Amino acid sequence: IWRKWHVKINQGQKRFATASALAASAVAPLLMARGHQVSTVPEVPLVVDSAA
Amino acid sequence: NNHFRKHWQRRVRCHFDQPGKKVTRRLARRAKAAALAPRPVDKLRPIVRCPTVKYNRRTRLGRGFTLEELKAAGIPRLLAPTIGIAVDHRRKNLSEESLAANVQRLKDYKARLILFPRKSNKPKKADTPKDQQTAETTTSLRTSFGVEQPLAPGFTEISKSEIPAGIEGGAYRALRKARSDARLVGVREKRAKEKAEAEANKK
Amino acid sequence: GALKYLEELSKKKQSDVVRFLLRVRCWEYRQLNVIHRASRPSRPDKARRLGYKAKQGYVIYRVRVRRGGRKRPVPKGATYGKPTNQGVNQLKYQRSLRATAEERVGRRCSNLRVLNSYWVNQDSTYKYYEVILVDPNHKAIRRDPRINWICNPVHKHRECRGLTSTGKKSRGLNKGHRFNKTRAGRRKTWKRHNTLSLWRYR
Amino acid sequence: RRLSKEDASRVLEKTKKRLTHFPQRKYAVKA
Amino acid sequence: PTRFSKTRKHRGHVVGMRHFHLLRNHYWRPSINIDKLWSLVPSDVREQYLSGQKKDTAPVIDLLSHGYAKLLGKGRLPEIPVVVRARYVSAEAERKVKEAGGVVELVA
Amino acid sequence: PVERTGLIRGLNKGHKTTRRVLKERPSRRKGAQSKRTQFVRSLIREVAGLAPYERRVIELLRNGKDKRARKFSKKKLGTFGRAKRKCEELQRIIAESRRAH
RNA sequence: UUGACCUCGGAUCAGGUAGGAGGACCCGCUGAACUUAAGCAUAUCAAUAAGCGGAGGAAAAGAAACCAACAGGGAUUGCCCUAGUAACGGCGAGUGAAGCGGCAACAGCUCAAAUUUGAAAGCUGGCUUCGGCCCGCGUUGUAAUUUGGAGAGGAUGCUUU
RNA sequence: AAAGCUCCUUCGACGAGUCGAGUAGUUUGGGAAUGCUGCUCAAAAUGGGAGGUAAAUUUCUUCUAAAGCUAAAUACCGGCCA
RNA sequence: AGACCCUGUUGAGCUUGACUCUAGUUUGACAUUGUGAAAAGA
Repeated sequence: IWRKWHVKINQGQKRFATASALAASAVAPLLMARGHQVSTVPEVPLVVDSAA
Repeated sequence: NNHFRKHWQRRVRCHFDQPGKKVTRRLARRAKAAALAPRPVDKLRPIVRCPTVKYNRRTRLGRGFTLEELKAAGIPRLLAPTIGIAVDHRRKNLSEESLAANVQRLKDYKARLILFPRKSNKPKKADTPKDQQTAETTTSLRTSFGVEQPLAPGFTEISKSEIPAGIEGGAYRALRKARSDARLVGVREKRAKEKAEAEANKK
Repeated sequence: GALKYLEELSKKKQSDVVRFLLRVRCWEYRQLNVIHRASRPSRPDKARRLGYKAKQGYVIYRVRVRRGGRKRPVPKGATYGKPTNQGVNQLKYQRSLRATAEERVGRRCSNLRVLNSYWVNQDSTYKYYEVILVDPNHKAIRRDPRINWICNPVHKHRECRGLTSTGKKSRGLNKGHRFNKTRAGRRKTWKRHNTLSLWRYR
Repeated sequence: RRLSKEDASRVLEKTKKRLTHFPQRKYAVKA
Repeated sequence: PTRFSKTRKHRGHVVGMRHFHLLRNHYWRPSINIDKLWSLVPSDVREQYLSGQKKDTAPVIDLLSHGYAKLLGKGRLPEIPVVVRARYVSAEAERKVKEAGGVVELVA
Repeated sequence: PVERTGLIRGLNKGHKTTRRVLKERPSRRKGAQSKRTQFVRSLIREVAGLAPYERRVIELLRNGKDKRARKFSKKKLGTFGRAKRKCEELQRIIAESRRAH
């Protein structure tokens, strides 16, 4: 049980990876490469009104 | 240097229960807060100075207030632990500054303290009236009465005419002279006593 | 108070009256049994300061234990392992003869609880002790808040676990730098120091 | 073999006086 | 990981004194050189001093508040008077402070 | 109390603080003689008498062998200071006996 | 002769208690060897395995005969760090803490040593009509007051149940 | 009837085969500074312990041993439930 | 994969003024160990 199960990652590297993922999330070709069906989406990144 | 020459596998402690223990501690803290409402969850702690030459620059929270601090703040030693004030009878006030700071701390606590009566129908003189019993309150004495300035302020400004002249001879010279006097103090009273004995013998 | 006079005179253990009473009482207790009930404590000041009271439920048992070191129970008194540079005559028991006395008294009367014990006399062969015991089943004991802590089941056989004063002395439960290894329990401290703690995010 | 509730709630006289005159109070601290 | 190991590739082919009771708190004295002395000042005020917009006010620096005990004299100081609070100081450090126009006085 | 010099080294080193004088703590009162303790101890001494090694040190001090009495007391007791205190106490006992006689 | 104590007994006397199981964890006692040191009586394994006694849901420890040398901290326990450091060690393989600091959790108290002496005011048990009464324990000291943080004796004027 | 605060001339009891010393065994990082036990000796009243190099002298700083209770944070290859 | 030969950081049994220990035995001191006398001395 004392095998290394968990990996310690720098918080800066975690936040950098999150920022890169959010930057890739605004690229409509990368959505197609990811495999989601976003052809009928009006705009990327998709913003819905908070009143709804 | 690896210390694995004993039966180390018999006493390997792993920590998979770290989030579970944190959840258990948080549940215990929530239960304690619910039981002790509306009182704060912790006791009032004094500000004390750390021992040794390494940590004496910094202040921290202590165990409890001293008896002379309680006497100068007007809080009896029996009433003090019942209104959320920690009491330490071992600690003493060897200086005026820590004493004054702790008495000011206790005075602020007593000024901000709301004391409900033991019987609601029959309030007493030292007890808080019902029209003033309502206000926004705090539940964390460690947060509301924390150590606001732990270290000395290391950045101050003085005028150029207010610059100290400095010790005569230089700071390094003063350090070396103090060290020399400390190392050579005993031979000086020895030589002075020998000279005084010689003067008494041949006056 | 006369108990102060008894204390100050019991301090002078080399005086004529104290030596005479110690000799005659040593003879009397040697003629008596190894473990026997004493009707009243022969050292009332010591018994009172160790916790005896004139109340129904306090019993005094006088006991004698053979003094000296211990001998390892091997046949022909010789070991067949590595050489030890010592004999069986120079083995020392890690607990006191007072603690052994408390053991034997508790085993003789296990329905009570050992509170404390004290040295009363000694000779070349034996050491003599008096043990105070409290009955946890007596109503006068159970109603008294100064003693009803011993009625709890956690205090069953304190002398067997070293919770009496001689037990604390032999376990070395003192504050300070001279007792770094044993102030919290020697085996517990050793296990704490030899435990390899491996965190998740190491 | 457990102690009775009344015997467990028996308390000393000076402790009774101190609990009578200085009990655990209900209080709050302003922010 | 196991699949990157070479074993998978190799599959099929196999003095002086003794100081009893040493307390490190006795010998706690971190040292700082004068070339890092201005770094203890916050960036805006230090920029104002090095620009020269405040000609009638001198900075006072407490080394013990920043965690240093001895002021050493590696490097050079600008021509700005600085009062330095220190427990220890070296001779040429205090001398370069005097050339810079400041003063080093002792604290405990 | 002596005011500190405000230096990290030398005589009277340390940060300058306003020292206070304190009421003497009752825990530090141990060792002081009380009237009750003095009376009881003297009466118990008169009741009990002296130890054999105490009488030996009395004999040596009567004979004038002060260093021998100190050596014998140190051998019996284990500590030089305890030997000195026992020797001066037996000086007091001998002086009281002589002033009585 | 009749009694009163003290001590030691008897009783299928009235009322109670202990044994054994379990033993992962805990408190102690006792205690190896393989192994590592070229071998090996120091050492290491290890103050471990086996063996024995004793509790609980935790146990144990615990409110300083402490640490420190500081501008002083302030019961115990556990985590991180101190630190593989101070230190110990044939012919060296190796062994190895503690103060401070941050945190989790925090809680303080009871006796003996005093004459209530203008009143043993204290307590077990039996019978009860449940109001109490007896047999006793106890002055070789049960109540109340005091525990060093003090307290005791006075003076003082307000507060609390 | 108890209880707290304030001031004070005064008083202020505080644990003995115990502390400590030597020796032997064992243990420790404390084979110059550790603890425990056995044996021998055996204390004192501003006294006693400690202040990690033996001793003497003069000081200083800390506590107040040899009686006792007490939850929590801590451990958990046994039992029950999940 | 017997026997025989050779090697081992070899294991084990036995012996001896081999080494270090030890049971047992012997000797000395201390405590258990008290009470008096009659002398010799300091």
